[PDB]
Amino acid sequence: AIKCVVVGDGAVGKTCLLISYTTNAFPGDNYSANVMVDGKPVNLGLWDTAGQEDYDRLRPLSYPQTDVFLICFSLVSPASFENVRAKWYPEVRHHCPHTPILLVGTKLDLRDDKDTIERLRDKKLAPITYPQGLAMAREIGSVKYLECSALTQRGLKTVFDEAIRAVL
Ligand SMILES: Nc1nc2c(ncn2[C@@H]2O[C@H](COP(=O)(O)OP(=O)(O)O)[C@@H](O)[C@H]2O)c(=O)[nH]1
Ligand SMILES: Nc1nc2c(ncn2[C@@H]2O[C@H](COP(=O)(O)OP(=O)(O)O)[C@@H](O)[C@H]2O)c(=O)[nH]1
Ligand SMILES: Nc1nc2c(ncn2[C@@H]2O[C@H](COP(=O)(O)OP(=O)(O)O)[C@@H](O)[C@H]2O)c(=O)[nH]1
Ligand SMILES: Nc1nc2c(ncn2[C@@H]2O[C@H](COP(=O)(O)OP(=O)(O)O)[C@@H](O)[C@H]2O)c(=O)[nH]1
Ligand SMILES: Nc1nc2c(ncn2[C@@H]2O[C@H](COP(=O)(O)OP(=O)(O)O)[C@@H](O)[C@H]2O)c(=O)[nH]1
Ligand SMILES: [Ca+2]
Ligand SMILES: [Ca+2]
Ligand SMILES: [Ca+2]
Ligand SMILES: [Ca+2]
Ligand SMILES: [Ca+2]
Ligand SMILES: [Mg+2]
Ligand SMILES: [Mg+2]
Repeated sequence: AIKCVVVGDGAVGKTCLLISYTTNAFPGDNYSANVMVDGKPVNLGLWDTAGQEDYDRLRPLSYPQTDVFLICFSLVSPASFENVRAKWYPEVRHHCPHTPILLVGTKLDLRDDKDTIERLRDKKLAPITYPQGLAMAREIGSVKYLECSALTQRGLKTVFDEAIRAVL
């Protein structure tokens, strides 16, 4: 059994990431994947979390016995990205000083969307680029930086393959 916990700001796509991986369906708790690893079936337990401020005292109770964290931010929310540094990495790493952390950029499908880009440009903002995410990942000492889209499933299998590889 491997326990994986997904953390990050509200609305970055954590729930959709988990449901899309485990069910292969995109939505309109804790979940269960089986993965083969070198011809050995392995159970992967995926724990969703509430990223909101009003869960700040309760959320860390989910952290004990975690084998790997995914810190999620949305590739089209620069604020969710800044909070990796300002909130997420400092909380998880302090509470869990040795657990591997993967950094995952979500909503990869929106990064080249014209209207998402234009709405962002209105507030002097821009989607997060791969180089930017990679730099964040190295700064916080993440095992790996990965980008994905729960919606299209691009990159999604790799996220959980790499989560398991970090553990094993
Ligand atoms: N375009 C796109 N939208 C997504 C994706 N994942 C989640 N969303 C949307 O982002 C919003 C927040 O998703 P959710 O999984 O509930 O985020 P959570 O609050 O972090 O659990 C919802 O409207 C989802 O439909 C994705 O990969 N691509
Ligand atoms: N960076 C970080 N510091 C924290 C967190 N939670 C508590 N602290 C701080 O750690 C320091 C010592 O906390 P204390 O309860 O005495 O000791 P601890 O329980 O062994 O961590 C205080 O400054 C706390 O505010 C966290 O999630 N991240
Ligand atoms: N190893 C380690 N674990 C910590 C630390 N602070 C919190 N934890 C973990 O978080 C749990 C709750 O401890 P608590 O004192 O409420 O955390 P605080 O917010 O850092 O003061 C502990 O039982 C540990 O599992 C720390 O400084 N080192
Ligand atoms: N990899 C690694 N894991 C550790 C270490 N110390 C404790 N752990 C594990 O980290 C998790 C949290 O344990 P905790 O007592 O909070 O950490 P500690 O203060 O570093 O001993 C547990 O699963 C421990 O077995 C360490 O030095 N290295
Ligand atoms: N190694 C690397 N991968 C990237 C870079 N930019 C995007 N990707 C990844 O390659 C895949 C396609 O990303 P995308 O932004 O669509 O690249 P594009 O099709 O050339 O525009 C995704 O899995 C991304 O995570 C980059 O600069 N370096
Ligand atoms: Ca502490
Ligand atoms: Ca704390
Ligand atoms: Ca330690
Ligand atoms: Ca110590
Ligand atoms: Ca200790
Ligand atoms: Mg959710
Ligand atoms: Mg301490």
